[PDB]
Amino acid sequence: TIVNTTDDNFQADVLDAETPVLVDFWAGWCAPCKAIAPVLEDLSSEYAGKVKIVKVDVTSCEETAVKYNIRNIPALLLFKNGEVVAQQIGAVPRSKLVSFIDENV
Amino acid sequence: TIVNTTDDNFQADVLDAETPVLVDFWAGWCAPCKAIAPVLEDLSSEYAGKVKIVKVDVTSCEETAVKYNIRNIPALLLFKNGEVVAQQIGAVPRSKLVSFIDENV
Repeated sequence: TIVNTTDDNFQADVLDAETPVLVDFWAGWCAPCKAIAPVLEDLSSEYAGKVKIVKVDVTSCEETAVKYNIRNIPALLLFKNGEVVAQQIGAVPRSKLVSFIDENV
Repeated sequence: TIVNTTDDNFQADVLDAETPVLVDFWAGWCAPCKAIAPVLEDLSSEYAGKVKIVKVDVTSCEETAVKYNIRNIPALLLFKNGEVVAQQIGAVPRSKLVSFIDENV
Protein backbone atom coordinates (compact mmCIF):
# COMPACT_ATOMS: atom_id res chain seq x y z
CA THR A 1 0.00 0.00 0.00
CA ILE A 2 1.89 3.06 -1.33
CA VAL A 3 -0.36 6.12 -1.59
CA ASN A 4 0.22 8.58 -4.42
CA THR A 5 -0.59 11.91 -2.75
CA THR A 6 -1.24 15.42 -4.20
CA ASP A 7 -0.64 19.02 -3.18
CA ASP A 8 -4.25 19.05 -1.83
CA ASN A 9 -4.02 15.66 -0.01
CA PHE A 10 -0.53 15.98 1.52
CA GLN A 11 -1.96 17.27 4.79
CA ALA A 12 -4.29 14.27 5.19
CA ASP A 13 -1.94 11.60 3.79
CA VAL A 14 1.34 12.76 5.38
CA LEU A 15 1.07 15.58 7.92
CA ASP A 16 -1.92 14.14 9.80
CA ALA A 17 -0.44 10.61 10.10
CA GLU A 18 0.75 9.22 13.42
CA THR A 19 2.70 6.36 11.86
CA PRO A 20 6.03 7.73 10.57
CA VAL A 21 5.86 8.51 6.85
CA LEU A 22 8.61 8.09 4.25
CA VAL A 23 7.81 10.42 1.35
CA ASP A 24 9.32 9.59 -2.05
CA PHE A 25 9.61 12.57 -4.44
CA TRP A 26 9.92 11.22 -8.00
CA ALA A 27 9.16 12.03 -11.64
CA GLY A 28 8.55 9.95 -14.75
CA TRP A 29 11.67 11.33 -16.48
CA CYS A 30 13.82 10.60 -13.42
CA ALA A 31 15.68 7.36 -14.04
CA PRO A 32 17.18 6.81 -10.54
CA CYS A 33 13.74 7.54 -9.05
CA LYS A 34 12.08 4.89 -11.16
CA ALA A 35 14.97 2.55 -10.33
CA ILE A 36 14.17 2.62 -6.57
CA ALA A 37 10.49 1.75 -7.09
CA PRO A 38 11.20 -2.01 -6.58
CA VAL A 39 12.97 -1.54 -3.25
CA LEU A 40 10.27 0.87 -2.01
CA GLU A 41 7.63 -1.75 -2.82
CA ASP A 42 9.57 -4.38 -0.84
CA LEU A 43 10.15 -1.95 2.01
CA SER A 44 6.48 -0.95 2.15
CA SER A 45 5.62 -4.58 2.95
CA GLU A 46 8.59 -5.21 5.27
CA TYR A 47 7.66 -2.21 7.44
CA ALA A 48 3.85 -2.50 7.26
CA GLY A 49 2.35 -0.94 10.37
CA LYS A 50 5.65 0.71 11.32
CA VAL A 51 6.23 3.05 8.33
CA LYS A 52 3.82 4.37 5.69
CA ILE A 53 5.37 5.08 2.28
CA VAL A 54 3.86 7.90 0.19
CA LYS A 55 4.86 9.03 -3.32
CA VAL A 56 4.91 12.64 -4.59
CA ASP A 57 5.03 13.05 -8.40
CA VAL A 58 6.84 16.38 -8.73
CA THR A 59 5.31 17.05 -12.17
CA SER A 60 1.86 17.61 -10.64
CA CYS A 61 3.15 18.45 -7.13
CA GLU A 62 5.64 21.24 -7.82
CA GLU A 63 4.07 23.25 -4.98
CA THR A 64 4.82 20.43 -2.53
CA ALA A 65 8.39 20.01 -3.81
CA VAL A 66 9.05 23.71 -3.29
CA LYS A 67 7.31 23.76 0.09
CA TYR A 68 9.66 21.08 1.48
CA ASN A 69 12.80 22.55 -0.15
CA ILE A 70 13.37 19.64 -2.44
CA ARG A 71 16.51 20.58 -4.37
CA ASN A 72 17.30 17.25 -6.11
CA ILE A 73 15.49 13.95 -6.71
CA PRO A 74 15.42 11.12 -5.74
CA ALA A 75 14.49 12.70 -2.39
CA LEU A 76 13.17 10.67 0.56
CA LEU A 77 11.90 12.67 3.53
CA LEU A 78 10.93 11.00 6.81
CA PHE A 79 8.01 12.73 8.55
CA LYS A 80 6.94 12.19 12.18
CA ASN A 81 3.84 13.99 13.50
CA GLY A 82 3.92 16.37 10.51
CA GLU A 83 7.56 17.52 10.78
CA VAL A 84 10.55 16.44 8.71
CA VAL A 85 12.98 14.56 10.95
CA ALA A 86 15.52 13.13 8.45
CA GLN A 87 16.12 12.93 4.73
CA GLN A 88 18.03 10.88 2.17
CA ILE A 89 18.82 12.82 -1.01
CA GLY A 90 19.95 10.87 -4.03
CA ALA A 91 19.43 7.17 -4.58
CA VAL A 92 21.25 4.76 -2.27
CA PRO A 93 21.28 0.96 -1.95
CA ARG A 94 18.65 -1.03 -0.06
CA SER A 95 21.04 -1.51 2.87
CA LYS A 96 21.36 2.26 3.36
CA LEU A 97 17.59 2.66 3.06
CA VAL A 98 17.09 0.00 5.75
CA SER A 99 19.63 1.74 7.99
CA PHE A 100 18.02 5.13 7.33
CA ILE A 101 14.59 3.85 8.42
CA ASP A 102 15.84 1.95 11.47
CA GLU A 103 17.75 4.85 13.02
CA ASN A 104 14.82 7.26 12.61
CA VAL A 105 11.82 5.08 13.61
CA THR B 1 18.18 35.03 -26.26
CA ILE B 2 17.30 31.67 -24.65
CA VAL B 3 13.95 30.42 -25.95
CA ASN B 4 11.51 28.77 -23.53
CA THR B 5 9.76 26.08 -25.55
CA THR B 6 6.74 23.83 -24.89
CA ASP B 7 5.73 20.26 -25.75
CA ASP B 8 4.06 21.47 -28.94
CA ASN B 9 6.57 24.20 -29.86
CA PHE B 10 9.51 21.80 -29.45
CA GLN B 11 9.61 20.74 -33.10
CA ALA B 12 9.68 24.32 -34.41
CA ASP B 13 12.08 25.64 -31.75
CA VAL B 14 14.47 22.68 -31.66
CA LEU B 15 13.80 19.90 -34.12
CA ASP B 16 13.36 22.10 -37.22
CA ALA B 17 16.51 24.20 -36.66
CA GLU B 18 19.65 23.87 -38.79
CA THR B 19 21.83 25.59 -36.20
CA PRO B 20 22.82 23.09 -33.46
CA VAL B 21 20.51 23.44 -30.44
CA LEU B 22 21.54 22.92 -26.82
CA VAL B 23 18.39 22.09 -24.83
CA ASP B 24 18.41 22.61 -21.05
CA PHE B 25 15.77 20.53 -19.21
CA TRP B 26 15.15 22.28 -15.86
CA ALA B 27 12.63 22.85 -13.05
CA GLY B 28 12.04 25.70 -10.62
CA TRP B 29 12.69 23.60 -7.51
CA CYS B 30 15.89 22.13 -8.95
CA ALA B 31 19.02 23.53 -7.34
CA PRO B 32 21.73 22.50 -9.88
CA CYS B 33 19.51 23.99 -12.57
CA LYS B 34 20.14 27.28 -10.75
CA ALA B 35 23.83 26.35 -10.48
CA ILE B 36 24.18 26.43 -14.29
CA ALA B 37 21.78 29.20 -15.32
CA PRO B 38 24.45 31.99 -15.30
CA VAL B 39 26.97 30.09 -17.45
CA LEU B 40 24.20 29.19 -19.91
CA GLU B 41 23.39 32.88 -20.35
CA ASP B 42 27.06 33.64 -20.99
CA LEU B 43 27.36 30.75 -23.45
CA SER B 44 24.23 31.76 -25.39
CA SER B 45 26.06 35.00 -26.25
CA GLU B 46 29.56 33.54 -26.72
CA TYR B 47 28.12 31.10 -29.28
CA ALA B 48 25.53 33.39 -30.92
CA GLY B 49 24.88 32.24 -34.48
CA LYS B 50 26.72 28.97 -33.81
CA VAL B 51 24.61 27.22 -31.14
CA LYS B 52 21.06 28.08 -30.07
CA ILE B 53 20.10 27.47 -26.43
CA VAL B 54 16.51 26.51 -25.54
CA LYS B 55 14.93 25.74 -22.15
CA VAL B 56 12.33 23.07 -21.32
CA ASP B 57 10.51 23.45 -17.99
CA VAL B 58 9.82 19.81 -17.20
CA THR B 59 6.96 20.69 -14.85
CA SER B 60 4.84 21.71 -17.88
CA CYS B 61 6.71 19.61 -20.47
CA GLU B 62 6.69 16.14 -18.93
CA GLU B 63 5.88 14.60 -22.32
CA THR B 64 9.07 16.02 -23.89
CA ALA B 65 11.28 15.09 -20.92
CA VAL B 66 10.02 11.50 -20.99
CA LYS B 67 10.28 11.28 -24.80
CA TYR B 68 13.99 12.13 -24.74
CA ASN B 69 14.97 9.89 -21.77
CA ILE B 70 16.70 12.78 -20.01
CA ARG B 71 17.57 10.69 -16.87
CA ASN B 72 17.56 13.65 -14.42
CA ILE B 73 17.74 17.46 -14.38
CA PRO B 74 19.51 19.52 -15.36
CA ALA B 75 19.85 17.65 -18.65
CA LEU B 76 21.70 19.33 -21.53
CA LEU B 77 20.90 17.68 -24.86
CA LEU B 78 22.59 18.76 -28.08
CA PHE B 79 20.39 18.49 -31.19
CA LYS B 80 21.47 18.69 -34.83
CA ASN B 81 18.88 18.34 -37.61
CA GLY B 82 16.29 17.05 -35.16
CA GLU B 83 18.37 14.27 -33.59
CA VAL B 84 20.25 14.06 -30.30
CA VAL B 85 23.99 13.86 -31.03
CA ALA B 86 25.39 14.17 -27.47
CA GLN B 87 24.24 14.88 -23.95
CA GLN B 88 25.43 16.03 -20.53
CA ILE B 89 23.30 14.86 -17.59
CA GLY B 90 23.82 16.87 -14.42
CA ALA B 91 25.54 20.16 -13.72
CA VAL B 92 29.18 20.49 -14.76
CA PRO B 93 31.62 23.42 -14.75
CA ARG B 94 31.92 26.01 -17.51
CA SER B 95 35.13 24.40 -18.76
CA LYS B 96 33.40 21.06 -19.32
CA LEU B 97 30.42 22.76 -20.99
CA VAL B 98 32.76 24.55 -23.39
CA SER B 99 34.56 21.32 -24.22
CA PHE B 100 31.19 19.59 -24.62
CA ILE B 101 29.93 22.27 -27.03
CA ASP B 102 33.15 22.45 -29.07
CA GLU B 103 33.69 18.68 -29.31
CA ASN B 104 30.24 18.14 -30.84
CA VAL B 105 30.00 21.47 -32.72
